[PDB]
Amino acid sequence: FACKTANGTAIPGSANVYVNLAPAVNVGQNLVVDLSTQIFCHNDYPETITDYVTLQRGSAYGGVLSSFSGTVKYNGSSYPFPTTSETPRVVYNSRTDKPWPVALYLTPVSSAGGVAIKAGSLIAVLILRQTNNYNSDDFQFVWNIYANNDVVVPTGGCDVSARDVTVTLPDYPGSVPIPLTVYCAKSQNLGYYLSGTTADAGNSIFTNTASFSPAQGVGVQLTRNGTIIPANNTVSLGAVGTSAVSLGLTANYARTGGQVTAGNVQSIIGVTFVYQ
Amino acid sequence: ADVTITVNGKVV
Repeated sequence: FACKTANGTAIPGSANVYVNLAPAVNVGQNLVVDLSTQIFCHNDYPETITDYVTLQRGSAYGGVLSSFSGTVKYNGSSYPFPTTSETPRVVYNSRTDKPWPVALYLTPVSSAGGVAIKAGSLIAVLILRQTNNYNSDDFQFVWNIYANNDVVVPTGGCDVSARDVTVTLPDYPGSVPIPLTVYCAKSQNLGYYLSGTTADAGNSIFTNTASFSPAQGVGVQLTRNGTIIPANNTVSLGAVGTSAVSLGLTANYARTGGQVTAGNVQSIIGVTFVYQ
Repeated sequence: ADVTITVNGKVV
């Protein structure tokens, strides 16, 4: 019995297994990683020995994800995660590589929140039990699952087209649309609000916080269909489903008072989603 | 915030 990654690299106590993730919202649970495309095992003596592999209780997330509960799909069936009991067995009865049919999910706890996971960091500590139908061999070992690429795991029922958006305005004056859409695994009554450092009493102009050679007299103002969106004011999108819906935002310049002088302009504006 | 928008501009 032996296992390898999607890279073909053999999985060796404990082993560090690096996998690629494509996290995503599903209905009622969010995918963290589908390990069935990442981990493959086989049987070295299938004509005389059948191998069995289970997921032992105590298997759980690690790193930034250790705070979240969810589920594990093991060989087509769902179990609480962290696991509280041993799963049924997967059988390996062939020399040909077969997937380790495991997918790790997260219970949605936000509207459209996300947790950044960087490459090289631990996402899960999995405990396996290996037996056979031939002798009394019964051993446990640990697989530490590491991310092999930078991702963001969605923690909500909805997800965005991008977590970090950089837009460039034309030289003053001028406007640029902000590319940003949202969708939900199932239909949700969804809204959003802006936050950031504002310059005016009406909280309608985000301050020019450019560090190097900043301009004077101007800030950034966002509109939606020609209407000013002030900070901390919920924009309703109505019911949002699986079809991507634009937030409908456009960036503009706006005068903050006094003489307008040459220099750089920058504003960092947060978007936060809420259920309505 | 769930998304961070950085808006860059220039006055010439």
